Amino acid sequence: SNIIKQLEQEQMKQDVPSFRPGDTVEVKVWVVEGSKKRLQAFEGVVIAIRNRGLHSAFTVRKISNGEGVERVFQTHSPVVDSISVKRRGAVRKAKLYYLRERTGKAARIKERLN
Amino acid sequence: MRHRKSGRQLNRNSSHRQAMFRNMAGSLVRHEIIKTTLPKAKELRRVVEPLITLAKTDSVANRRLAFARTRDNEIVAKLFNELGPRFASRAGGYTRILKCGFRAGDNAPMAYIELVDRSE
Amino acid sequence: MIGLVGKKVGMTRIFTEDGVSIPVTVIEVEANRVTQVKDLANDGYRAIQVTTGAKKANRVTKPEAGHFAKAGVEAGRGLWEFRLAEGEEFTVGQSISVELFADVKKVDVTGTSKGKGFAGTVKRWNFRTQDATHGNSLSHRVPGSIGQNQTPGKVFKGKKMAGQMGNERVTVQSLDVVRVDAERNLLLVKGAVPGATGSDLIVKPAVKA
Amino acid sequence: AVQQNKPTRSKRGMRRSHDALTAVTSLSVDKTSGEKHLRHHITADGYYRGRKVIAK
Amino acid sequence: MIQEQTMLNVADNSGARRVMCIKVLGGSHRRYAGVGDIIKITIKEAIPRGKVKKGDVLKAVVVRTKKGVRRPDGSVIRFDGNACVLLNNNSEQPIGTRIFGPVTRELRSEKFMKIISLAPEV
RNA sequence: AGGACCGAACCGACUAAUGUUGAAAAAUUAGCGGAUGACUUGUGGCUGGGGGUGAAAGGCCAAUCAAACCGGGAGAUAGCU
RNA sequence: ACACAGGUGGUCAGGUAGAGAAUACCAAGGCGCUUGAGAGAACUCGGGUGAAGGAACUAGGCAAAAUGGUGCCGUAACUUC
RNA sequence: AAUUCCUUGUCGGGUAAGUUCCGACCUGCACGAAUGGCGUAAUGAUGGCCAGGCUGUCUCCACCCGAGACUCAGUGAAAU
RNA sequence: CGAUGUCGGCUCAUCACAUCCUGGGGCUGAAGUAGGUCCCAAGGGUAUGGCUGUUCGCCAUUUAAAGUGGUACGCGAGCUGGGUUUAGAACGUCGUGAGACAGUUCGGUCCCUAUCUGCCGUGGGCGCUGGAGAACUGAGGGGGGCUGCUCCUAGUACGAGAGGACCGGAGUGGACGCAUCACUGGUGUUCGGGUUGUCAUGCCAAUGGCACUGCCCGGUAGCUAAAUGCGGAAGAGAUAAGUGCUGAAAGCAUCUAAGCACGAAACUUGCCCCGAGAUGAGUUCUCCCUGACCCUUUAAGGGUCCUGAAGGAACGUUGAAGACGACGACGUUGAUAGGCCGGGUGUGUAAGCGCAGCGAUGCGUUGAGCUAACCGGUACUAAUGAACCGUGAGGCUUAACCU
Repeated sequence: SNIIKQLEQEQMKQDVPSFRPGDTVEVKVWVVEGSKKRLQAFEGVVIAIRNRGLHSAFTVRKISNGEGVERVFQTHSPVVDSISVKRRGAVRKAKLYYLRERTGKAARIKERLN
Repeated sequence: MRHRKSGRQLNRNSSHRQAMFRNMAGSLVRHEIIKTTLPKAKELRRVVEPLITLAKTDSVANRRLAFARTRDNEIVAKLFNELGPRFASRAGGYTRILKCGFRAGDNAPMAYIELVDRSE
Repeated sequence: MIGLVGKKVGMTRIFTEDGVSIPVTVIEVEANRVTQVKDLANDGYRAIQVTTGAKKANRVTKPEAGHFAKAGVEAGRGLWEFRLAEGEEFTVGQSISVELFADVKKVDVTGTSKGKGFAGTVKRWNFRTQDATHGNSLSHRVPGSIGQNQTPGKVFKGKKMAGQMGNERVTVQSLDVVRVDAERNLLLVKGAVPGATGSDLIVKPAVKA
Repeated sequence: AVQQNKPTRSKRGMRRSHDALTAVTSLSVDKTSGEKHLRHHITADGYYRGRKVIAK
Repeated sequence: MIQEQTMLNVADNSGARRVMCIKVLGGSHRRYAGVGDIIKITIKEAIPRGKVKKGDVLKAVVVRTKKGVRRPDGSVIRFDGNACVLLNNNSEQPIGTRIFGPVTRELRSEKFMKIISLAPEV
């Protein structure tokens, strides 16, 4: 698959920041509303990262004014404009799906700081 | 329907296969040539040859890592003391299969699997 | 028009500029080179026979090698044949490239599908399973009844029963061609085409409107 | 589930038309020992492709 | 992926608190409701002096699902809990005046424009 | 204390699945009821065929029960096959 | 009837965890069940997991899933207390 | 009503919708007082109905682990 | 009657048309919208639930519609066993009673390893007239045909207004089918980790066995669906009902008698698949074989020697092919499988050692170690030289050419 490997890496964006699950992340996303092309922000804990080159996703979980939301993002989509890491987070797993069962003080991730 | 799956099942469950290859790898390291069935030889390659390559690099973590697999201490003496420095330049291909007929008891296609030196 | 013989390289996606992922299948289409031209005056129908790829010298037989040697062409991995469309003209030894699809806008892709072996009627024919409990005695995935009673006292032809699913010619129609890349010899079509990776495809222009 | 007329010996042999065993079909001759063996197998003396192996 | 017998939460303040889906409208043998699809519901629980009382049968539109919606780039948006807004039965455009929680960009249509005029996110 | 409670041995047999030319002429597996009592069990004894015994089902009386098994009357009789 | 997955009374009863003769892993001791080798289709049997939904199944929640310990708090109608 | 034919009686409760269920009425075809009447706490591998939880029961099946099934060697039935 | 299992449910159908929807059309007490009624039409489509054993029915909410029948009231060697209709028991009633009631109620064993036909798949033999390798045409056969809603045309036509089109076009759904794994997920007892009890490796540390994979948490490839692509068409021909044009018999009239034109999801094609056993066994291209000598009851006869081609088969390494055969790839002038190397992925920062802490533990080396089926390479191992099958120019007659 040098054809496919050569063909996908022509599309991979270069400046994707290094983040790992547990991190609070603001993701700025192009949202189109008719003619105006707005850019809105989705901040939450990374609970899952799939690395597959171009087909790399990451799931961000927010508790939005009420109930909880999980956006899975394709990392190399042109929709996903910015990824910035707000708070670096210290966890032990690789997929943090237990946080789907926890709210508030139980869903509280220590900071990494190294 | 199996498409691209690897690994014979050998009419055993997973723990009996694991145990069986642990014994049979121990026997091939011990005696340097054993007679088994042809499928059990062909799976014994994929169990035995990784122990030789682990033995090509002697350290406490590889002795313990080759004692988790194989579970015998004489075996991880011959690996790391004899076989690992024996091959040492041989990149894969530590063992050959030689087909040798059929059993009498059940007409199974036997094969002698042996290490690839045995220059003694 | 005619088609070209490809090879299923696999699947990827193509992010558009406005952020719409398109699932594409990559089909490497090398130089299909014409080995025979067929006319009404000798065969009753106008069609070209093309070959593609390359074969080992010791693996091509003497009949086959004599055929490609007459054509004045390197032996490929197979011979295929395309029916011609009344104003088209090809010569023997002419090479045909993916550039032919630089206008076509939508194609039909024909391959052999993945062989699923002896399949039961729930996989094969989408029969619905009977109860998994509530008394049911050894008949969960079985086909049920297969016909009527004394009248007819036969099972009709083409009753849906279990047997070999997969591994047969299927054509997927009207796939949007996303890119034609004459440099790398590639054709990116939108969607899944039949076959495992590396299988030989046949990409023609779409006959539907 | 069981037959309704006894099948003949005709139909019986017709069914057994395929039960025939195929011969070996020719077994190959060793390079050094010059003795016969199945192909791709070792000989009774324990040679294979002209070199000595097992030796029991 | 809301089907019959499914208990949905209520996103507006119409008075209902917990509803059950009784049909997925919009086709024959249609199985699932979804992103912004209309269902028929019955009200299984209400607050004591809301506009809708217990055991009423009316329409609703699904605004959030646990299964989620897929965007055209491949990105999904799953919520935690299925939710609907109770539309009026005859001529739609819903009962309640507030809308709680987020909604999605796939109620961006004519009718549900009302629902996304409210609805603090998305 | 208890025809007490939970629960093994022990006695049983409510459900399901398998088995149904069985591994088995009534079982196996997973759950199930009783489990100091009107309990359960060993060894011996007693009751016998229009008779026994029966917390009663026409149940049980040696894989047999609206009248055991064996032998005899007996080659019953059979306007029926 | 079988070298039969059944039946058969008493006696001895170690370790660790455990209330325990339950249960798990072990000791003494005894076994691997008298057809094997492959392959890894449908289908059947015994099991594991399952998106969203959660009895819509169905004669019927049959089956499965769930619950499950010890201590403490707390506990309604009704009652022969 | 373990009793009611007509009958899914009529009204009410539960349900989006209830021939079943609960309450009531009484025109009891064909209840009824030790072949007991009516109540009845506790009990029941008892019958019927409802709800919470729970789930592959199901929507609609998918994959996996094992034992057969399939191939090879040995033995080698049966009903008909 | 030396047994033809009988309701209902499930699974799986299949035909008829007296058509429920969709399609065409005539009359209308048809303005439009919506209808009523009748002719044509069988392509495809033609609910989910409450109650009840129920078919039915009533109800709730859908739908374009929820057709009517035949098929042993289709389907129990396909499933169930709720009902009816065994043996237990009770109620009401009948009988003095044993009992009895298609009155009611509770409980209650559904066997079969397929020989033949049929059907779904899949091979072996032989034929097709020398052998062999491929590519084909296509007789014929099968699959597929469903449809909503929104928008424009146009708030035009019609109508007093309310309301509201025909014909034509664009979009987007439902149900169904095919493919596929890029995405989202499921699984992933073959990968990594956490952790309980216990046993062992002398012991600490580290590991391993067993407890449903011990219980769990993630997860590669593959398979998959709830995932994502695509499909049902346009068009042509011959028509049904129907509408006509010209036109007599019948100096008018008249769609028909001569002649001519329209006309539907039905019909034949168009689309997809199988397909030369299509014994009517076809076509095209290519490849190979260019020896002698006897015998006779002189035939497309038999035999001996020499030759053994093209190719196939066997064997081996095997495969996104597979029950087995089959099919595909490769066999050393070689990446076919395993190993190995690099990468990726997954898990989540190994062991050892050092430091902090009384200790459990924490931190550093360290995103470490280990990584299955993945990807790119590499002859290290195994794919052996050969043998085997297959022959030696391919009948007769007639015709046209031998330029």
